[PDB]
Amino acid sequence: AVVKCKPTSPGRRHVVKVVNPELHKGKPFAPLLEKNSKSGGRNNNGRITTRHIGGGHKQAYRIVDFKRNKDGIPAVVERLEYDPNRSANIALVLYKDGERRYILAPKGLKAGDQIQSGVDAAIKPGNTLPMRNIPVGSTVHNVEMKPGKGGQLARSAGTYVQIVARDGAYVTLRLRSGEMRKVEADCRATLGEVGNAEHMLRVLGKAGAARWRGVRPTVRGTAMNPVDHPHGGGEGRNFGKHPVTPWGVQTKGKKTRSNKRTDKFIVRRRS
Amino acid sequence: IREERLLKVLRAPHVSEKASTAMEKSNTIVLKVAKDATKAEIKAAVQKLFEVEVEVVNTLVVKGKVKRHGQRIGRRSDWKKAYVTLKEGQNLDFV
Amino acid sequence: MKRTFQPSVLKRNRSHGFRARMATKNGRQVLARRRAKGRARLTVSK
RNA sequence: UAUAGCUUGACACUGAACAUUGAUUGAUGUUCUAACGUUGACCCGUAAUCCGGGUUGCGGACAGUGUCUGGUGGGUAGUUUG
RNA sequence: UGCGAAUGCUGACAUAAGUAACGAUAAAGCGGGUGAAAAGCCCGCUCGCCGGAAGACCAAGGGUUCCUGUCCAACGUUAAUCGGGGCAGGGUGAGUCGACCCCUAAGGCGAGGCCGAAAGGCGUAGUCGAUGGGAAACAGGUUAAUAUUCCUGUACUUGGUGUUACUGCGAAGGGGGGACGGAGAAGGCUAUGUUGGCCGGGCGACGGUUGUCCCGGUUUAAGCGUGUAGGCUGGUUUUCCAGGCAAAUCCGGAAAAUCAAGGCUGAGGCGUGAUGACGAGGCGCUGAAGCAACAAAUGCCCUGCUUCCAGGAAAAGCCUCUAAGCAUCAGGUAACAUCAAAUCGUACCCCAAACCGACACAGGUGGUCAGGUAGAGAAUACCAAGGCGCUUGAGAGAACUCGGGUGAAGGAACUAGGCAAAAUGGUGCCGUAACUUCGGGAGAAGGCACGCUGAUAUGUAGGUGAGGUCCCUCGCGGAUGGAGCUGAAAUCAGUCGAAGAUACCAGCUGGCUGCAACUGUUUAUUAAAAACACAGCACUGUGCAAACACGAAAGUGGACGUAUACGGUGUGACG
Ligand SMILES: [Mg+2]
Ligand SMILES: [Mg+2]
Ligand SMILES: [Mg+2]
Ligand SMILES: [Mg+2]
Ligand SMILES: [Mg+2]
Ligand SMILES: [Mg+2]
Ligand SMILES: [Mg+2]
Ligand SMILES: [Mg+2]
Ligand SMILES: [Mg+2]
Ligand SMILES: [Mg+2]
Ligand SMILES: [Mg+2]
Ligand SMILES: [Mg+2]
Ligand SMILES: [Mg+2]
Ligand SMILES: [Mg+2]
Ligand SMILES: [Mg+2]
Ligand SMILES: [Mg+2]
Ligand SMILES: [Mg+2]
Ligand SMILES: [Mg+2]
Ligand SMILES: [Mg+2]
Ligand SMILES: [Mg+2]
Ligand SMILES: [Mg+2]
Ligand SMILES: [Mg+2]
Ligand SMILES: [Mg+2]
Ligand SMILES: [Mg+2]
Ligand SMILES: [Mg+2]
Ligand SMILES: [Mg+2]
Ligand SMILES: [Mg+2]
Ligand SMILES: [Mg+2]
Ligand SMILES: [Mg+2]
Ligand SMILES: [Mg+2]
Ligand SMILES: [Mg+2]
Ligand SMILES: [Mg+2]
Ligand SMILES: [Mg+2]
Ligand SMILES: [Mg+2]
Ligand SMILES: [Mg+2]
Ligand SMILES: [Mg+2]
Ligand SMILES: [Mg+2]
Ligand SMILES: [Mg+2]
Ligand SMILES: [Mg+2]
Ligand SMILES: [Mg+2]
Ligand SMILES: [Mg+2]
Ligand SMILES: [Mg+2]
Ligand SMILES: [Mg+2]
Ligand SMILES: [Mg+2]
Ligand SMILES: [Mg+2]
Ligand SMILES: [Mg+2]
Ligand SMILES: [Mg+2]
Ligand SMILES: [Mg+2]
Ligand SMILES: [Mg+2]
Ligand SMILES: [Mg+2]
Ligand SMILES: [Mg+2]
Ligand SMILES: [Mg+2]
Ligand SMILES: [Mg+2]
Ligand SMILES: [Mg+2]
Ligand SMILES: [Mg+2]
Ligand SMILES: [Mg+2]
Ligand SMILES: [Mg+2]
Ligand SMILES: [Mg+2]
Ligand SMILES: [Mg+2]
Ligand SMILES: [Mg+2]
Ligand SMILES: [Mg+2]
Ligand SMILES: [Mg+2]
Ligand SMILES: [Mg+2]
Ligand SMILES: [Mg+2]
Ligand SMILES: [Mg+2]
Ligand SMILES: [Mg+2]
Ligand SMILES: [Mg+2]
Ligand SMILES: [Mg+2]
Ligand SMILES: [Mg+2]
Ligand SMILES: [Mg+2]
Ligand SMILES: [Mg+2]
Ligand SMILES: [Mg+2]
Ligand SMILES: [Mg+2]
Ligand SMILES: [Mg+2]
Ligand SMILES: [Mg+2]
Ligand SMILES: [Mg+2]
Ligand SMILES: [Mg+2]
Ligand SMILES: [Mg+2]
Ligand SMILES: [Mg+2]
Ligand SMILES: [Mg+2]
Ligand SMILES: [Mg+2]
Ligand SMILES: [Mg+2]
Ligand SMILES: [Mg+2]
Ligand SMILES: [Mg+2]
Ligand SMILES: [Mg+2]
Ligand SMILES: [Mg+2]
Ligand SMILES: [Mg+2]
Ligand SMILES: [Mg+2]
Ligand SMILES: [Mg+2]
Ligand SMILES: [Mg+2]
Ligand SMILES: [Mg+2]
Ligand SMILES: [Mg+2]
Ligand SMILES: [Mg+2]
Ligand SMILES: [Mg+2]
Ligand SMILES: [Mg+2]
Ligand SMILES: [Mg+2]
Ligand SMILES: [Mg+2]
Ligand SMILES: [Mg+2]
Repeated sequence: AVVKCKPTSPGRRHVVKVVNPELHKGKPFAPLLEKNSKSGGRNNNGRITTRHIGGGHKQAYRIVDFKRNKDGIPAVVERLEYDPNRSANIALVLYKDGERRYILAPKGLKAGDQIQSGVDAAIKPGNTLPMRNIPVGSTVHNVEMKPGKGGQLARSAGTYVQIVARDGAYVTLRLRSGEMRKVEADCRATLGEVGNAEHMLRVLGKAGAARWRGVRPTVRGTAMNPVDHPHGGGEGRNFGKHPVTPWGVQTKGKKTRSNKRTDKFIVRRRS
Repeated sequence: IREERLLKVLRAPHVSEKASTAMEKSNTIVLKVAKDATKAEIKAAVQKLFEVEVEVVNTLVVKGKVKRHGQRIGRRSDWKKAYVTLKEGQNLDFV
Repeated sequence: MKRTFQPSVLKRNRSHGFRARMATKNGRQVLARRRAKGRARLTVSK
């Protein structure tokens, strides 16, 4: 649910958090977590390849099942849990043979629900099956791009894709960014949408809230010196130049996509 | 242990006030041994040469002090000190 | 106040030790240059 | 005045068959696999999320790389500014 | 090959000049000893300082500075008989402490491999890598210097081998455990302290002090046994499915039979340890008391419980299940007996004269212990244990400088400016405006009482809580019961001083207004701000082999993320 804090202190005034009472409390499933060490925006060389990363709370990695290859085996939702790695919540499901796994909790799926995945599965939220068997116009999520690679599209909270057409071996999808993309019909997907759609209504309220998530302060290039940023410094507040990234490339409207390998799979660009 | 090895582990009996006090109160003799001599071979060499029944052996490595002989400064070599504890019914043989 | 030299033997040996010099090629060249000059102490190893 | 990067075309890796078409030779488009890609699946080395080989699938003469080349290029460099 | 210059280079020597200074204003005085010589050394009595330290002990760092004897050449900001100085000798004792060793984090290296003019870069399998996880000891005594190491007593852990009685053992594999966040709080405790009792000694240089008086002590560990406050968790049985790559008797799922319990963990308490040790004192010998109540930790139960979002290591040790293989064999189990536990460090300084600062330097330096009286308090004041008087002193008592105290009348008239000073300052109760984002403003502003004595009440409200009585397997049990101890606050009456928040400690307040919403960051060493950041907003690029960034490339971050995400840019809460 959505709730606004009380303006007791200056930090809690604009805080707007989302508390889900149906989420499990306590330690997650033991034989599904992995060690996840923070990087800080630094590659193998040690340099900062991505700025504004570093710090934040410690997080254990929850192994989430994106392929859903366990076909022809019914599974029951045991409980919805919290995942710090992604913006969507996860659900611990139990299989008929006694196997537990993590899956992206779709919108509406509660504990005790029956989910199945396969060519012979049924059309209901949470069930996985090849997109060639999914009716056109339906809303799916966790869609694959290759037949057997795992879910990559529509994985964030509240995201989903619609099957707009199916012609032969390819299925045209409308992505959450407004793109129409051709995908092989043999690729799989999951019916419904991703839960936690109220995730976007949250407000941090203070810089400390952002510092907990591993986000460092962003210094405006205009406030730097000429040797630091192309926007450089000056006597007072002077810009006098076209906005560009801190490497010389013109931002604010300049397209940066250059990929002739996947143009045949893109029907219409976003807008 | 090699008989030729036990002959070289012992260096000299350590004379001192603490050693003499331990000898007549704790029944323990203080001996200069090789720097690489272990407690087992020290006990074996003592029982073989001194003909005394050894109870337990305690050792410690003494660090060498810095001195000056004339105008040159030197560093004395290190040496291990063994506290050989003989049995209550055993006395020491000097040869 | 706090000066620039904070003596630590572990950091000293990992930075300037003999094995650290021998690990890299420039370290071996430094050791060769020191042997050529006749240095009584090649590295910081004690 | 140059140059990294980005980007355009030509030649090589780089093939086949057909239709339209500009002049025996080019361009366009549609199919195919055998070059090539695969940060899709499985098996083996192998009690290994590296790597190599095999099968299969998807792309496919595209992408990408090399030489030449037009544009852009204070991102970088050397300089001038009596 | 010729020197007077080059703020020329090197060495020696003048000048200032016998001048500044002799390094925290915590402080010294005297008697004796030694000595050539004593303010500085030792001994003795007084005085002052610290005492969440200027005490005690570790890890780093140093390496002999540790103890003893001897010397005062040089060093010590003075002298020196003294020293962290010179010289010689002595001193560091471990199955239980740490290293070492087993296992891993970040990270490093890296057989093959990929990439790259070369040198080399990345990286798989592996191997290193603590600041983390893994077996085990305590009390007293002893040296000039070591002790949890040596002695006494009393313990504990691990492994090898041999014998006896039973027995399916076996991993480079599967499962469990290891195993983990912040904040809050109270239930029981303990360390510890106060008092009472008991024991030993005293009857006070000056008015009283045989008593309700004074002084000191009144200690005892590890381990073993018992298994309590509390915490977690239903147990046993059988049939089945096969998810854990193979198997599984293990974990996972299902179904029924059953019993209202079972198991795990767990401080503290008591017995033993201990007829011992220690023990004030008395004569190397002996050595009495050695109990109770209350108060109470930030330490333990507690890796607990509650709650919250930011969702909070790994692996090994350990337990458990089997594959290959071995079936009077091996191996495992239980008992006993022996053997082994190697090597390295151990001295000393660690709020410092010994480490980092060129110094015997008013600086810095991680961790553990934490007494009494007041106090909320680890603040503060005075003290205990313990450690110190800070390595130049003696005189006088000018200007002037430094750090303070007081000050008539006035009270900011000073000055760029109330700079600095002066002033407020606590608890409890009453009371409190504009405005407001309804939370604040606010401790607004302002006011009243505060000491001691007696009574209520020979100590009340409250807390703790003994003996006895009753009940039940019979106990570290329940009810009762209230002795004893402990113990605020309030009122009334009285009383003393100029003053009772009496010392130290301890907000100055209000009004208008610019800037930035706020908490925060910033030019280490002249600028802490209106500057940066920030939550929020908008634009923009990116469909994943993403954009983008570091890399000749491989490769890596983005991200083990997927448009409710990521990057860049500008603005900067909110209306
Ligand atoms: Mg794990
Ligand atoms: Mg990462
Ligand atoms: Mg950013
Ligand atoms: Mg993450
Ligand atoms: Mg910014
Ligand atoms: Mg921002
Ligand atoms: Mg600037
Ligand atoms: Mg500037
Ligand atoms: Mg520029
Ligand atoms: Mg301007
Ligand atoms: Mg202008
Ligand atoms: Mg011993
Ligand atoms: Mg030793
Ligand atoms: Mg030598
Ligand atoms: Mg591969
Ligand atoms: Mg230029
Ligand atoms: Mg030039
Ligand atoms: Mg001359
Ligand atoms: Mg001249
Ligand atoms: Mg001059
Ligand atoms: Mg003068
Ligand atoms: Mg003068
Ligand atoms: Mg003077
Ligand atoms: Mg002085
Ligand atoms: Mg001075
Ligand atoms: Mg005399
Ligand atoms: Mg005297
Ligand atoms: Mg003095
Ligand atoms: Mg004295
Ligand atoms: Mg204090
Ligand atoms: Mg000490
Ligand atoms: Mg050391
Ligand atoms: Mg030194
Ligand atoms: Mg040492
Ligand atoms: Mg010395
Ligand atoms: Mg000394
Ligand atoms: Mg003299
Ligand atoms: Mg002198
Ligand atoms: Mg001496
Ligand atoms: Mg000395
Ligand atoms: Mg140990
Ligand atoms: Mg590693
Ligand atoms: Mg490497
Ligand atoms: Mg190699
Ligand atoms: Mg290792
Ligand atoms: Mg460690
Ligand atoms: Mg000592
Ligand atoms: Mg395991
Ligand atoms: Mg676990
Ligand atoms: Mg841990
Ligand atoms: Mg906590
Ligand atoms: Mg107690
Ligand atoms: Mg008496
Ligand atoms: Mg009298
Ligand atoms: Mg008394
Ligand atoms: Mg079961
Ligand atoms: Mg918790
Ligand atoms: Mg959350
Ligand atoms: Mg078998
Ligand atoms: Mg020691
Ligand atoms: Mg010591
Ligand atoms: Mg300290
Ligand atoms: Mg100091
Ligand atoms: Mg020093
Ligand atoms: Mg001094
Ligand atoms: Mg000092
Ligand atoms: Mg105190
Ligand atoms: Mg008190
Ligand atoms: Mg006070
Ligand atoms: Mg004091
Ligand atoms: Mg004292
Ligand atoms: Mg001291
Ligand atoms: Mg002084
Ligand atoms: Mg004066
Ligand atoms: Mg003055
Ligand atoms: Mg004054
Ligand atoms: Mg006046
Ligand atoms: Mg006056
Ligand atoms: Mg006035
Ligand atoms: Mg005024
Ligand atoms: Mg004026
Ligand atoms: Mg004036
Ligand atoms: Mg002032
Ligand atoms: Mg004042
Ligand atoms: Mg007030
Ligand atoms: Mg006010
Ligand atoms: Mg009590
Ligand atoms: Mg009066
Ligand atoms: Mg103040
Ligand atoms: Mg103005
Ligand atoms: Mg501000
Ligand atoms: Mg501030
Ligand atoms: Mg500054
Ligand atoms: Mg700034
Ligand atoms: Mg690449
Ligand atoms: Mg990558
Ligand atoms: Mg701005
Ligand atoms: Mg503004």
